[PDB]
Amino acid sequence: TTFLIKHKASGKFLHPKGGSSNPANDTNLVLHSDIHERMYFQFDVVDERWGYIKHAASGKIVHPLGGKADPPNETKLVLHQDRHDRALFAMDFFNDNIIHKAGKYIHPKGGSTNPPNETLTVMHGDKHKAMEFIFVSPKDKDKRVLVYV
Amino acid sequence: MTTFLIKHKASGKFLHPKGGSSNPANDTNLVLHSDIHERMYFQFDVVDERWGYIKHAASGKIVHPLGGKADPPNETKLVLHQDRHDRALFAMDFFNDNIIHKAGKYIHPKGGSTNPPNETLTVMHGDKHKAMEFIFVSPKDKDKRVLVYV
Amino acid sequence: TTFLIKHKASGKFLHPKGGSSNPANDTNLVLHSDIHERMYFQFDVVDERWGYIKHAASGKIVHPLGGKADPPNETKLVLHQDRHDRALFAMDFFNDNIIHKAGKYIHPKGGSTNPPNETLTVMHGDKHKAMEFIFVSPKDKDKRVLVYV
Amino acid sequence: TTFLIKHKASGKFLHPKGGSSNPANDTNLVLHSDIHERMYFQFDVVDERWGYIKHAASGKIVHPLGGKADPPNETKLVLHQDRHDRALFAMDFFNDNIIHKAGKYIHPKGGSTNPPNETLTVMHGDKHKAMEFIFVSPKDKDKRVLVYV
Ligand SMILES: OC[C@H]1O[C@@H](O[C@@H]2[C@@H](CO)O[C@](O)(CO)[C@H]2O)[C@H](O)[C@@H](O)[C@H]1O
Ligand SMILES: OC[C@H]1O[C@@H](O[C@@H]2[C@@H](CO)O[C@](O)(CO)[C@H]2O)[C@H](O)[C@@H](O)[C@H]1O
Ligand SMILES: OC[C@H]1O[C@@H](O[C@@H]2[C@@H](CO)O[C@](O)(CO)[C@H]2O)[C@H](O)[C@@H](O)[C@H]1O
Ligand SMILES: OC[C@H]1O[C@@H](O[C@@H]2[C@@H](CO)O[C@](O)(CO)[C@H]2O)[C@H](O)[C@@H](O)[C@H]1O
Ligand SMILES: OC[C@H]1O[C@@H](O[C@@H]2[C@@H](CO)O[C@](O)(CO)[C@H]2O)[C@H](O)[C@@H](O)[C@H]1O
Ligand SMILES: OC[C@H]1O[C@@H](O[C@@H]2[C@@H](CO)O[C@](O)(CO)[C@H]2O)[C@H](O)[C@@H](O)[C@H]1O
Ligand SMILES: OC[C@H]1O[C@@H](O[C@@H]2[C@@H](CO)O[C@](O)(CO)[C@H]2O)[C@H](O)[C@@H](O)[C@H]1O
Ligand SMILES: OC[C@H]1O[C@@H](O[C@@H]2[C@@H](CO)O[C@](O)(CO)[C@H]2O)[C@H](O)[C@@H](O)[C@H]1O
Ligand SMILES: OC[C@H]1O[C@@H](O[C@@H]2[C@@H](CO)O[C@](O)(CO)[C@H]2O)[C@H](O)[C@@H](O)[C@H]1O
Ligand SMILES: OC[C@H]1O[C@@H](O[C@@H]2[C@@H](CO)O[C@](O)(CO)[C@H]2O)[C@H](O)[C@@H](O)[C@H]1O
Ligand SMILES: OC[C@H]1O[C@@H](O[C@@H]2[C@@H](CO)O[C@](O)(CO)[C@H]2O)[C@H](O)[C@@H](O)[C@H]1O
Ligand SMILES: OC[C@H]1O[C@@H](O[C@@H]2[C@@H](CO)O[C@](O)(CO)[C@H]2O)[C@H](O)[C@@H](O)[C@H]1O
Ligand SMILES: OC[C@H]1O[C@@H](O[C@@H]2[C@@H](CO)O[C@](O)(CO)[C@H]2O)[C@H](O)[C@@H](O)[C@H]1O
Ligand SMILES: OC[C@H]1O[C@@H](O[C@@H]2[C@@H](CO)O[C@](O)(CO)[C@H]2O)[C@H](O)[C@@H](O)[C@H]1O
Ligand SMILES: OC[C@H]1O[C@@H](O[C@@H]2[C@@H](CO)O[C@](O)(CO)[C@H]2O)[C@H](O)[C@@H](O)[C@H]1O
Ligand SMILES: OC[C@H]1O[C@@H](O[C@@H]2[C@@H](CO)O[C@](O)(CO)[C@H]2O)[C@H](O)[C@@H](O)[C@H]1O
Ligand code: NI
Repeated sequence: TTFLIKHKASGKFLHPKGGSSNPANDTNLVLHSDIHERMYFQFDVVDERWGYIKHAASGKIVHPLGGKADPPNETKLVLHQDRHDRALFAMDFFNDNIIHKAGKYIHPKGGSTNPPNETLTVMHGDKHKAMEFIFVSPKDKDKRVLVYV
Repeated sequence: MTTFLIKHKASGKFLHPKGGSSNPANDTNLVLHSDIHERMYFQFDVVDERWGYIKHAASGKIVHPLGGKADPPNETKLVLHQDRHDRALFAMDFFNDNIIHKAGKYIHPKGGSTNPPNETLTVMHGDKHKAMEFIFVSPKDKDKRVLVYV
Repeated sequence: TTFLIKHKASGKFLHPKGGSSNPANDTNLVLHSDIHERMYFQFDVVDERWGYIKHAASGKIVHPLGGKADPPNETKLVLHQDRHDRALFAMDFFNDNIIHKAGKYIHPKGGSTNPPNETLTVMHGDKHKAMEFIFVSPKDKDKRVLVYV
Repeated sequence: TTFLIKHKASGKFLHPKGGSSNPANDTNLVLHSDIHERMYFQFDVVDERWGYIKHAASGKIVHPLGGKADPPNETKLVLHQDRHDRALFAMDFFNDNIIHKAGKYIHPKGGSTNPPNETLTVMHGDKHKAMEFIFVSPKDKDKRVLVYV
């Protein structure tokens, strides 16, 4: 059920800022190269492709900060306990991205294919190699795993 | 695994075994037909992340390019066959709305029409366009997309 | 200045139906494998990429039948003497297609990559291998030529 | 025949570094917001879509530094007097980019959609909004002009 969200170009992973097992609400999601249980994710299916990206350790899920239905470019991604249909994402493992219900994608802030550790993540409509993500085994960061099962 | 219909997106016709038998013979052609019934239900058996077997639910037989070659050429017919091996691996791309073979070609209606008539055969072809799009829907509601990977 | 409009997948060319030096107004544009002076074309630049696709022998130009600004899918292509901005096209020699001012493309009617002789042409929004065209020398149908100079 | 090479996302233009009427061989090509006669370009057609990107004031043309047929990502763009088929580019005014004979594109170094003045340019194969260019009138930087005539 658990997987790592790996920035495709850099090999860094999605983390709660601070890497806590229980991040506070509205904790920013960053990219970091470390692997540990506090950066594992799960995907709770809600409606076919749509569901919640769940931080495994805490159970909080990925939100655009503020929870708007149509967040603008550069809206920061955070973890928050609330469940609602503005926190709906799809894990596009064919095109290798993470898309929000309103159509923008998870990006590293600043759009780099080699973002340093602690780089924030934001929503943005653009499509390029720096917004690509693959979903891999916690025991083997190079083995893709099916997030939907 | 979830049961679903394979619906040609532009026309609304569905993937069927030729003749619509509950136990198609090996190498029975896969065709498009407008009817819905239990003998055109499919399932998807995951083998390796995105890759798996497109399984005819009534018979247990799975989708093959005729002849089972690793890299089948354009116009290779799709058929049902009991054998399981890695040349019968497909992925159900429900984001781009197609069915892609392990070697990179897609399931097409033979002739590539967006309105193929009943009994039109299906073939492998590398082209991507409107006429090779498929969506995966509920046997109870042909307009409701369902998740085939669980 | 003169070039052939070659259906990229089949090698057939754009012709006035009947192959006449002076096609009547609203004569259909068809695909035919023959080469001769009555299927030569020119391009009259009007505004950067936009211009008139001119039948060389007659001076008539390519119109969507009826001259509408936003012709629907399957609108037939014809030759007509009139000049106006609803007959504006662009010769996209990078993506290999012919695009109308309102954004649809010249297609073989029926969308075949191997259309028979006398197949009509129509406007259609779809993009695929059967709507591709390249622009070649009247003396060598495999030598691309610049239509904008 | 003369035009400005405008970075589409930022509005900055291609310049010879230092802005000289006679840049020395292997002078870097940079982006800068100024307009003046020493950043005007022309395009000398050689083979259909392929030609030389000519600095109007000096007559030198755009090269990948070193003039190799298949330059790698991050090869700097410069001006050089020599004319040969490794300095062949095409001005894709449909997809809005500048492509080299071997298939890579002119990029701002660093791939920003808002590169600051003096940012160098390099070859890179990636396609995204930061490598888009449009070609405009020296008298009106928003009016696209046909570079091929
Ligand atoms: O931001 C994610 C990263 O957080 C690190 O944890 C921080 C340590 C450094 O280890 O110092 C603190 O700031 C205060 O205790 C931690 O929050 C993790 O070590 C990284 O693995 C990573 O998760
Ligand atoms: O950050 C994700 C969370 O955003 C909340 O929205 C904020 C509310 C608190 O409700 O106060 C604001 O800061 C100003 O209106 C909101 O942006 C949502 O209520 C949460 O459900 C969650 O999406
Ligand atoms: O293949 C079409 C698919 O469109 C999805 O919805 C799109 C959203 C994502 O929520 O972004 C857009 O592109 C712009 O609003 C939507 O069209 C559907 O959820 C899928 O079921 C599917 O129809
Ligand atoms: O934050 C995500 C976005 O980052 C952009 O990259 C910034 C460029 C704009 O190209 O200018 C900077 O601010 C400094 O170079 C970049 O950090 C991307 O262009 C967007 O596509 C998007 O990823
Ligand atoms: O090819 C798929 C279709 O097969 C039909 O079954 C054929 C009937 C028509 O009912 O006549 C035969 O050719 C001889 O019995 C059948 O094989 C199904 O009725 C359709 O639902 C469809 O499955
Ligand atoms: O059509 C799918 C099946 O094709 C078989 O391959 C055929 C063999 C039988 O082995 O006889 C031929 O017709 C001539 O070599 C093959 O095309 C596969 O063995 C099956 O596993 C299956 O893929
Ligand atoms: O896009 C990356 C993915 O590529 C898949 O392999 C592709 C095969 C499908 O097996 O079709 C090609 O396009 C033709 O070569 C392959 O690139 C992988 O199975 C995926 O894991 C993934 O890496
Ligand atoms: O069989 C699938 C393929 O069908 C092609 O369509 C045929 C065209 C060629 O375009 O000529 C015909 O034979 C008669 O018009 C078509 O049936 C598609 O071009 C291919 O993309 C593919 O779908
Ligand atoms: O439709 C374009 C084609 O028209 C042919 O001309 C017709 C001849 C056949 O030669 O018989 C007519 O229908 C009556 O005279 C002609 O209009 C051309 O020969 C072809 O080259 C082609 O242009
Ligand atoms: O077919 C191209 C031509 O279409 C004409 O439009 C037709 C008018 C004539 O004005 O009468 C109709 O048949 C019915 O309204 C029109 O479709 C244009 O006037 C021509 O300029 C030309 O575009
Ligand atoms: O890529 C931008 C270009 O768009 C052209 O306008 C497009 C028309 C053609 O007029 O077809 C559309 O796609 C329909 O919406 C237009 O966006 C401009 O003529 C070009 O100058 C250029 O801006
Ligand atoms: O007329 C141009 C259009 O032709 C379509 O092709 C027709 C298909 C629909 O797919 O059904 C037929 O009528 C018979 O097979 C085809 O002639 C294309 O799909 C369109 O893209 C367009 O080219
Ligand atoms: O690099 C392109 C820019 O060059 C500037 O010229 C430099 C001036 C600043 O005016 O100071 C120097 O570094 C030393 O003389 C110049 O090389 C141009 O003024 C800009 O218009 C621009 O071309
Ligand atoms: O920078 C563009 C120029 O590159 C030259 O190639 C360099 C020669 C100088 O002739 O010496 C080197 O530095 C060592 O091999 C070359 O990289 C070309 O000769 C010029 O034609 C021009 O392309
Ligand atoms: O439509 C295909 C075109 O290919 C061009 O050449 C391509 C070059 C750019 O020169 O980069 C590639 O993509 C890989 O090297 C080439 O295929 C031709 O110049 C065009 O005439 C045209 O054939
Ligand atoms: O030099 C042109 C290339 O710039 C890349 O951007 C660099 C990113 C990686 O995206 O890491 C940096 O070095 C610092 O953030 C960027 O300058 C682009 O990704 C390439 O597409 C290309 O444009
Ligand atoms: Ni794939």
